[PDB]
Amino acid sequence: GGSTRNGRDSEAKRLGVKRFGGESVLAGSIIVRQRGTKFHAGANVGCGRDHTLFAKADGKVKFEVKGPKNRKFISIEAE
Amino acid sequence: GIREKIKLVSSAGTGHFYTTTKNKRTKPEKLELKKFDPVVRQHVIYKEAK
Amino acid sequence: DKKSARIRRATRARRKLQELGATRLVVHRTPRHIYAQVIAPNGSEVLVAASTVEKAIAEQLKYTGNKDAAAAVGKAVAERALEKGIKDVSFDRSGFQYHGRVQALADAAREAGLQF
Amino acid sequence: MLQPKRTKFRKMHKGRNRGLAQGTDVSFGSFGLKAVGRGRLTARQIEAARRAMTRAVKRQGKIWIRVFPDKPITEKPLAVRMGKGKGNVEYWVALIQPGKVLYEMDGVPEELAREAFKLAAAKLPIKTTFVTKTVM
Amino acid sequence: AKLHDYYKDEVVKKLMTEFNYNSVMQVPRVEKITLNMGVGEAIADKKLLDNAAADLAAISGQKPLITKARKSVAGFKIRQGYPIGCKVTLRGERMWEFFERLITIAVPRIRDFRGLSAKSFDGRGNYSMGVREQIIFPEIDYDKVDRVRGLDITITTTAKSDEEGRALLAAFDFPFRK
RNA sequence: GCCUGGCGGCCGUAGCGCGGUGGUCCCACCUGACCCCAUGCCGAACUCAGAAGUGAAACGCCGUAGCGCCGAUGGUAGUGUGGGGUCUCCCCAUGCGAGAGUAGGGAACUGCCAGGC
RNA sequence: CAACCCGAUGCAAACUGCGAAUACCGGAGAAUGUUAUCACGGGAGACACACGGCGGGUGCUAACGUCCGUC
RNA sequence: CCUCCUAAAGAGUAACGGAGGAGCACGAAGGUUGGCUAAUCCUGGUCGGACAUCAGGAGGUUAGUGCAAUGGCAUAAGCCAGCUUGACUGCGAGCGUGACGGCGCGAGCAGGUGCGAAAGCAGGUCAUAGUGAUCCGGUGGUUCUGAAUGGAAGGGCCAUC
Ligand SMILES: [Mg+2]
Ligand SMILES: [Mg+2]
Ligand SMILES: [Mg+2]
Ligand SMILES: [Mg+2]
Ligand SMILES: [Mg+2]
Ligand SMILES: [Mg+2]
Ligand SMILES: [Mg+2]
Repeated sequence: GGSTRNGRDSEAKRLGVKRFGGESVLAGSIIVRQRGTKFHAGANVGCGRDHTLFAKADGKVKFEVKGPKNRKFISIEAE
Repeated sequence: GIREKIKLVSSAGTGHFYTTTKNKRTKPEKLELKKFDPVVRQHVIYKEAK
Repeated sequence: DKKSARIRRATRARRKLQELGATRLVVHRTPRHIYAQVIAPNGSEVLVAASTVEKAIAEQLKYTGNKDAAAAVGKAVAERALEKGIKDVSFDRSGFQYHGRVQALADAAREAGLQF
Repeated sequence: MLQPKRTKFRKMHKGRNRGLAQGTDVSFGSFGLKAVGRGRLTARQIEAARRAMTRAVKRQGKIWIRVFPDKPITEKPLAVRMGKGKGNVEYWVALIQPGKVLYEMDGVPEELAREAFKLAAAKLPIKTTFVTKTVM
Repeated sequence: AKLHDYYKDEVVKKLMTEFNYNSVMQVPRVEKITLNMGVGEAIADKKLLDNAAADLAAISGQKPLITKARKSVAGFKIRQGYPIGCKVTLRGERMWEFFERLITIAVPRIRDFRGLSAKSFDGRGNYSMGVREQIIFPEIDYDKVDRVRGLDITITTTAKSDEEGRALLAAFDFPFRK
């Protein structure tokens, strides 16, 4: 009674954990809702509407911490 | 609802047009705002919006 | 604090600048003085500099911060940052309302030849 | 009566225990009851035991109850079908485990508290023991 | 700078020996009067506000700053906007010039004044007292004026203690009461 | 090398507090304000032309453990594989091994340019 | 008669200023494995599962109960 | 259809399990440029008291967020104002997520816009709900077709109800 329902999939997480093939624009992190769980940085950025961490130019993924008070900050150099 | 589907028209002699909605209930003033007209390939004034 | 204020104001562009990996030309200002120095993208090493504090300009000048007293420094920076082969840089008004002394030296260095 | 005056949710899950309580060494009195066993106190019990203590100490002495229910624990009516929505809350139990400081006495002789908690553990599912303040 | 000059001149040194301050750049100065005149009510009338405005703009040499509502959940009622007054701080020159029309033509232009408070002080050392009723001073047609008034006034000095806050003001012609 | 400014590194053992300390070099307040440019009021802020004044505030140093913060050794909790007891729990072999807390640490350490000595 | 706050003790699926084992994703390496792996195409059957172990919701940590995960 | 727990620290997973929301709202509540920063308490102040506005101090995302919840937000995603219509058109490297039908993210390219001195930002809103396939038709456009030929009806195509 009045108890049930539920959203659905909405994966939103790391799909390009650490270094990877890193194509012109994979994802490496689609953890929506977030902006601080994974901050836009490095050769890549994007951070689309749903905050999905873009991932520009091809290369390797990094996953840093640089910046006052934690602050993840995903960056991707060239591999 | 209360939001009618409004349609913006080009001031140009072309039939091209845009589409959206408006709250006529409180905005009985026909809207205009200028948009791109593919036909004339030039940004012009678009009108009609209850 | 007044200082702590300006900082955060420029902290923005000073981020979209680093991100752009572009070479910015900082322009610090003060009641009795005007500064300007071109720092590398890494923001660690400086490339050029021309401040009213330098006698080379302070003497031939009139009053450090006399507006055109800044413009002098403005072009001055351009001078150095040009023979060095440096050109085409982003201006970092650094929280300073681009309009007075900062406006000067800027368009000044701009007119001096700098590309921006 | 001895339950939380409020709570975010009316019904908590089932979960389970894993022995070794946290609050061990008495930090309020000089005696008290120890866990020594696993289990959960139906509160009403801890209250039924509390009365025993008093009705022995007579008066003189301060008592403590480091244990607390806080756990809902539902139940389903008599002749009622199965799985039709989590049953409604019935009582309130208190999850305890080995090494739990049930109660605490001080303002009374060690010979009293002793034969005071013995009348307490009387009404208790868990087998409790006696303890002292101890420097540590 | 009439009273202003008096400060640096007569005052200052007076405190420099009565407080034995090390540097002149310490002696508590006059840090702008604030004023306010919380029109409150407004809601229904609203006009009593614009009236209070001019009635305020009259006193202060500047322009009234009609305020809004912070809480918007006033016990009474009040919404987010709901105007309630007009602070209107003072500016150096006009400020001291106001410190003139006041203390010399304000408190003096009494109603039954027989001594000013000495506890209008604060912690850091800032006095602020409400006239309780606009003394009808140089206002639009003194008699041909709007129904009553009444407002507040805060000095807020650069003193570090109310104690020292006494020297200032008292160093001038602050009516007070002793 | 002493001190100061701009720009970064790293982002609490880099902070907070309490005390002392620094000057017309810089910085800071500070003077003036028709003006450029400003105030839902204000030359407060922003902005301009600049003395006279001063380190008071802010700030920069140095000292100081009261508060943050870093923090083991050891032990405890948990746990992957193999095995055993058994009431829902737990033990053993074996690798991994916290959190808290204890000893202790700790009053940042740095690079580029410039300016005073 | 008591909030708040100070110190001392606990509790949490929908608490977290901490935080594993571990699983997973990727990179490189040796050996082993009668390509185990991927794509495409011909033929399917199968979409009632049961128990035992471990983690659990529900149930009474009842049921040779029920519902997921996993072997 | 959306949010959280169950869910065992990647994704994903059941029940007549435990909880709460959506069927919209905004021409500004969008874009941009410029600027700002709370809640709460203490002290002092006309009418002002529990709390209207004013002043100072402590405090520090405990405020705020159009509407649930979770995540996020100070370089503010929060607040105010000027100017505006990028809530543009055509495309799209490359990815995520689905049995499929689909759905989502998207740098960059061409045309043209707006805001800014400029770097630059803008392809609707802090993000995730706010929704209906196909058919059959209706309306506008188009030298695509049109049954002897020229038209036309009708059909296609694009926009759309
Ligand atoms: Mg079937
Ligand atoms: Mg089946
Ligand atoms: Mg099954
Ligand atoms: Mg079965
Ligand atoms: Mg998961
Ligand atoms: Mg897992
Ligand atoms: Mg939103």
